[PDB]
Amino acid sequence: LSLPAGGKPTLAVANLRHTADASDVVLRWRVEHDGAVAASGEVAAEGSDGPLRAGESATIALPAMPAAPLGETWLTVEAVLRDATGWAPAGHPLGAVQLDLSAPAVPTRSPRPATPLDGALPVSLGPATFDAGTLVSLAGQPVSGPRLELWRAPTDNDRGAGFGAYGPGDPWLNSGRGVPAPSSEAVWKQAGLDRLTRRVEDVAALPDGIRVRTRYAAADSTHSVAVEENWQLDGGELCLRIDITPSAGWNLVWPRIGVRWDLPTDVDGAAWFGAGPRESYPDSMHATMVARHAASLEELNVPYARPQETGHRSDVRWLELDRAGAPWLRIDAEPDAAGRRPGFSLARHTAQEIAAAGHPHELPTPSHSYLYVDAAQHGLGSRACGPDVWPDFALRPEARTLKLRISPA
Amino acid sequence: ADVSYLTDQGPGSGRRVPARSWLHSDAPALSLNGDWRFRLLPAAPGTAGAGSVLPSGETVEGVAAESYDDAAWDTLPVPSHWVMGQDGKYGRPIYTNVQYPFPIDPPHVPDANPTGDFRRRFDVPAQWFESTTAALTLRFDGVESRYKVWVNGQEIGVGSGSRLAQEFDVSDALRAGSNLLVVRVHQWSAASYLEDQDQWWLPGIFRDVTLQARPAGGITDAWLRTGWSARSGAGTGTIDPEITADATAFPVTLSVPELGVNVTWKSAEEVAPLALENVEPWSAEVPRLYEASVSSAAESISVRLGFRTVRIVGDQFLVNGRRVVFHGVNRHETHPDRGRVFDEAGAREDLALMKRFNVNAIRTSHYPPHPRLLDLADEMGFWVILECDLETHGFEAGGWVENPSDVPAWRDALVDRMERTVERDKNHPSIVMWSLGNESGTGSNLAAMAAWAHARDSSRPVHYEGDYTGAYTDVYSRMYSSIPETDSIGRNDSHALLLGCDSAESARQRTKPFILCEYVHAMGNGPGAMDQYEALVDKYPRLHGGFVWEWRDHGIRTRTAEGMEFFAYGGDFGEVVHDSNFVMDGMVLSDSTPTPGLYEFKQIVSPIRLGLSLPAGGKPTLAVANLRHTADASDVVLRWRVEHDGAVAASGEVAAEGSDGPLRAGESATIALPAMPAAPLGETWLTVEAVLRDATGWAPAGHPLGAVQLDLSAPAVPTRSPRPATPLDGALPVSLGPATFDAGTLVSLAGQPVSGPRLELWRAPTDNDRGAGFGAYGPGDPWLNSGRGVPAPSSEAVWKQAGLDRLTRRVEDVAALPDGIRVRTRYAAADSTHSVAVEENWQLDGGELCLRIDITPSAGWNLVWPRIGVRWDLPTDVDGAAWFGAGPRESYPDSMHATMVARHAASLEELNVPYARPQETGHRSDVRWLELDRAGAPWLRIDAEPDAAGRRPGFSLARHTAQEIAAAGHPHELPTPSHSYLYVDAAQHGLGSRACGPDVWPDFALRPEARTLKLRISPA
Amino acid sequence: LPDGIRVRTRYAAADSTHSVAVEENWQLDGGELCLRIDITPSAGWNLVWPRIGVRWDLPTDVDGAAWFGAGPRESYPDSMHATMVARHAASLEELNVPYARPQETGHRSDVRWLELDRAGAPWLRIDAEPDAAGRRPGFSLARHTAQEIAAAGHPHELPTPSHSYLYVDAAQHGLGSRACGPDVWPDFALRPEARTLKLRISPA
Ligand SMILES: [Cl-]
Ligand SMILES: [Cl-]
Ligand SMILES: [Mg+2]
Ligand code: NA
Ligand code: NA
Repeated sequence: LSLPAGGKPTLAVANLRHTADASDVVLRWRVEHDGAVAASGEVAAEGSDGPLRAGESATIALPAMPAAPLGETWLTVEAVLRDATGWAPAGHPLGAVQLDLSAPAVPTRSPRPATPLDGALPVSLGPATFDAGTLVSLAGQPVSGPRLELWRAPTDNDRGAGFGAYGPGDPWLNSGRGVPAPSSEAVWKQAGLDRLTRRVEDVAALPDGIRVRTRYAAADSTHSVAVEENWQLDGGELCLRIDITPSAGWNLVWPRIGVRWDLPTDVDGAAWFGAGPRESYPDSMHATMVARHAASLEELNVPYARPQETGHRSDVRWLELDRAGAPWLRIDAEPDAAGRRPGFSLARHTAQEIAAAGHPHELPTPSHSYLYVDAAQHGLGSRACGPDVWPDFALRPEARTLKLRISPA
Repeated sequence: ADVSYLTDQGPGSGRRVPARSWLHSDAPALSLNGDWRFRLLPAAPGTAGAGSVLPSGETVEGVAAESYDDAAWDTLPVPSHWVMGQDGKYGRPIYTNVQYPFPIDPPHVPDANPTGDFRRRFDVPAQWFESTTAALTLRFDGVESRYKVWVNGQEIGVGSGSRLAQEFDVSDALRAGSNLLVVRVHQWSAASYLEDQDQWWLPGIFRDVTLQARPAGGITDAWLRTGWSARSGAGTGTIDPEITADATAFPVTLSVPELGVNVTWKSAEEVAPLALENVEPWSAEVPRLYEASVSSAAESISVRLGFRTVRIVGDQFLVNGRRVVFHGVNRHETHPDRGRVFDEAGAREDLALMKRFNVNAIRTSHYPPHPRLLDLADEMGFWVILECDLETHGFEAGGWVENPSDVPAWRDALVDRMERTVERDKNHPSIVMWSLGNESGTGSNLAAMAAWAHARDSSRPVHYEGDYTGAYTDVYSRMYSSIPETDSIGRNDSHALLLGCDSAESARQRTKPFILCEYVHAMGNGPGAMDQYEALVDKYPRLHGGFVWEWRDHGIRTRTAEGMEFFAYGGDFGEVVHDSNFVMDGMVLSDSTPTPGLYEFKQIVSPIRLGLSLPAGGKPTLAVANLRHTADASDVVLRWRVEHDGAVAASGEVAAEGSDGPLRAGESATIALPAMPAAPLGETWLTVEAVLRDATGWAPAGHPLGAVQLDLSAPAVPTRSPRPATPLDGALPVSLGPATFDAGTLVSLAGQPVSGPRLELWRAPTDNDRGAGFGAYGPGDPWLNSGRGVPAPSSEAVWKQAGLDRLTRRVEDVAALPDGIRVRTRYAAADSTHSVAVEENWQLDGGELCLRIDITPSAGWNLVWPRIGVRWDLPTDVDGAAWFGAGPRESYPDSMHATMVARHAASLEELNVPYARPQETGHRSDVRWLELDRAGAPWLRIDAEPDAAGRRPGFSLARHTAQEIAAAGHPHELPTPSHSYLYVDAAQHGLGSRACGPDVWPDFALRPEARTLKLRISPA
Repeated sequence: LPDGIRVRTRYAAADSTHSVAVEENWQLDGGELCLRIDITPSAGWNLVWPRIGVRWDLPTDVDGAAWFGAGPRESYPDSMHATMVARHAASLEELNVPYARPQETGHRSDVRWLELDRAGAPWLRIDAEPDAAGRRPGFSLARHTAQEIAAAGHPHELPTPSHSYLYVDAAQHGLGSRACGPDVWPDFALRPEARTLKLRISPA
């Protein structure tokens, strides 16, 4: 899909089949405004002489689709089978593509950075309650956090060491076999990434807010990550900026950069606008659409035979957490200076507990639900048997900012 | 008395006022500039190693007291540096590049710590104490380094951040009538660790000291954040105002008369964004400003609005929706008499000179300039990278251990520096990037500066070249990356590792816009490669150009013990540690003379790119491309001329037009010029220049932007050389036309005593010839090892080891020819097994004196040669030359773009460039003929024939040998001339930039070869 | 201090991260002036050191010395065989060798005590106590500093003297023959170490 300067949305179609023409296929399109269908239709897959032949390409101009003045406008086109076969229903999708047609972004105006004040800390800020600067509840429910996390429950590929690692050299050298190296899990454990400790440097009032500065580091390590939270009320909304600024020494792939919130166990589902419906990671984004999505815990997370990282939803505009069936908390996320959006995961156990379990049935009975809001996740690759994560999708140490607005749903 | 303030790592102390803009306000104000009472102490009072620094009976901070008697004290101008303009009375400047001039022991500084006490009386109007005034503010725009302030004996506070503004609240200390201000300034402090810029160390109160009376219900700060997007017609402007003021200030009115805006806000809550139709955008090419004011009943602020929007989209740096290519320079305030003290008239002229050489951007290396400079950049049109005052480069050698950038004790200080940088200058449209500082490694504190800037100002990206892995910056910035590495950065099919990065970090840096924050190091004779870097920018959209290091030489005017004036550099002031002439690394000399390297820059970065060709049977065809960011080419005229052996035969003008009127930015066109038939004899050259039709604030009408030539000459007629002759027995000739010989030795030419020719391989080494940072390019494929070369000594080291500066001449034989003479000689250094054979065949051929010189090296020579040429020793009254060839300025194999083939003429002072350290200069290339003059009167002509390969020689004329020049550290150290020396060079080595940057690119490097000169010599 | 003074100083070159801490304890003990100097280098020093000592700046009329220790001529760790322990005396001219190129010369080793004279008249006496390892200091008396000497190509290029300089060295580097031959044999080469000087200073 493309939008030629001055034109209409233009659909390129290539029939990549070996023999069959595209007569069994119909192309269905929809335009959605913030996830809701505003217009839709369907076109036949035709070439220069009837149905698009095996090995033939064509282009089709679709109807004009003016951008909605506010919010986001997305075009999706899906190739589907017209008729049922012995193995699929009529309307079975073969594959899809999207085109962002959104009107120019209206950035939210963030609160000005504020000088800390002497004096008492606020007890409540909108839906948040604090005890001596420690978050204790959000929107009527007990909640702890945010807590920096770098650890993720290692994937099978994070545990692999057959192929070499791509980090240390040009990946095009050595026949693309990488540089002999320990597994990612081995280096992460050796760095103590699974056992970071939190130390409070200082807590201070802001005008209509609170600033908390913390420093995270593993026992027996010289490396650290400073974290600063600025909670501010801005026009009745609770704004939270979190700046994460690592020390200089860090020289390994990081599994993730995010913060964890500890929630009641009855927080059991989420809705979001962003990539979905399933989990996605930097080198695994093709089967995603930007739309409105919703899932319970069991739909969010894949029950892989060995418990590991699962369930990350990328490129999130907003999420809404459901509790005992009903909407409870809304988090809006603003893109950072580089236009990057965070992701989230919702889990019944911490990444440390998951990493410890050999099978799902070996996990303890849950005491919390955990929300991870991730600025970044490492790619997946296939190093259990095959190439490491391709360098473009590999996470190395970096400073990140999360810009959140938190409200009762 | 507590002197812990001297080593404190915090931002400063006392009655500090929150950082805000430098604003043009009508609030009552007065300047405290003038001649203050001053004394210099050798140490900081009250420190452990300063037990008896003060006069008997004076207490550590007694100087502050209103009762203190300073009647006998000298006075010192404020603003100034105490080490400048005083004949050394209070010490001298100290130059270091990277090394700190004190032990690396943070936060401690030496006991020998020049400390200046300043005392000033001044009057404050009684009116300033009326209820119409809410507060009284004392402002320091610049003090090096840390200082403590007392007013009427009360301690007010301590400042840090030498090039950053600091305001203090003196409301409670001042009185109506006469007041006292005392400032104690230390040269060294904990702040000096944060200020290791490559420049002179210059203590003192070097920017303005002022008082302002803050109006009750005034506006403390405003930020009129502007934006622009394209429409039909002019386009749409936006203002997103931020007003910092008390509730009593409202109503506040924003007025922009030209745009018809007059908006009154009745409370803080009404202050809101506005969109304005028919707004012309601001850019460096077209710096359109709109006058505006923001006022309450009590105070009016005048702003000039430039509407422009900066956006990064993937790897593109856009302003107003179009990619910006930076043709910039690194600049800081510099003056041989005044140091870093600002002078508006001088600054305007400086920026005008930049514009005349096609500079469109300035990086403020490596701290904010005087705030007034930014008004000039807004008005004259430069893209600006405004850089915070931070450089900890000296921590590198010890592996960055204790680097303030990653030490928590310094964090508050570093973030405060960024806050003061951003707040002062946030209103200026010329600023399109904030920079965190320079060469300070990496660390959590640098990332915290970036996080603060991002939180405060989303309108401008964050630049910092020490962020090699791209952990917290929005652009990828490098300094002196080679051509191979820069190519690797710009291209989309390379996963090669970049400096300091693993493969993932290298990939992420390639996702951002790229700039060279420093490149083509301009020190001495050079740089080469500017064309190679520009060709990468042409080729790869990710590459956005760069900033030359640097604009000006920083020479300090001083006198020898005998009273001879000169520009001093590092070490000339008796420094213990110093970095010599590395402070002399500008495109412009200390007296403001543009060097040949600046003319080369100008041509290469011309906004109107010209090409010439002659299609078979067609007419001369001119290709024209408008490479500008926004402006069409209506201001430009294309002037052509054809010259027959240098003399104009025909000329004309052509408009730069595209498909629809004037050639638009980004548009290309071709135009057939008139037919220009070749002269049947001699050479015919077409020159086309792009010139400004009309005058600007900074240039006259007809100011050239760039040029191109095309050779249209008739096929060459090769001259008939005398047949090689067999030598005869018997008497040598004495007289061969204009030459006279004594027993085969030349003694005169055309009535004047002359010696020669003498083979010469030595040249007086350029600063680049003396560099050894990057490796040399000879021993390997230059595209390997990221273009970093092979580690190796400097060219000068290998030349001296080989004895190239001390070749000896041995005559093998001398023989008569029929109407001539043959001389065979052999050249070699003492203790060397290598040699060069030289044969001279002088022959009269139809009454013309022909000289063929064949230079045939032995086999074992394995190093670069500086030159291959012959030297002639002439009378000192030989003092000018005319030639037909490349000119009018010196040129070298990797620096030929700003030359034209034509007839040129120059005296000795015009021929040779007075570089701060004497070195190779003055070579004129591609010479057809040269004529030497004796005080304007033509004396000797030499015609040169091209060799078998079509190569033409060049020449230089000098007052001293290459050997004497090489031995002199400054021009004034050269002896009184006893000869003029003509060097006729078959070859010269290229320039490169190895003093800091790549070696000479291999295509332009001189390696041992045999060469022939074919000359005809006649009286002129 | 009770009947004394303690001075703590730190020595380091510009642009260096290394340093040497020095503590002086001056204490009157039974009418005698005792001075203990403890020299304690930082960790990273990784090169041979020329000497470890202290310099005193004196009037130019201090122009001779008597001592009890090794003599009568200069001696260094790898050049001790022609010394005898005895009472010796020398003028400046007899103390220092005029080598064609001015360099280190004049070090007297294994000193129990030294007396400085002004025109033959004894002025100052310094007694040195052996350190914990039994090591004794040495001394040199010079008309110029080691820096000034290093800078001069010939004796006649030195400036008119403005002081006499006494160096009391805990250690000197050996001599070897590296201008053409083996380096100093390791047994005699000086590497960074902490040293103490224990002195008693009196009028002679
Ligand atoms: Cl913890
Ligand atoms: Cl000779
Ligand atoms: Mg130059
Ligand atoms: Na410096
Ligand atoms: Na420099």
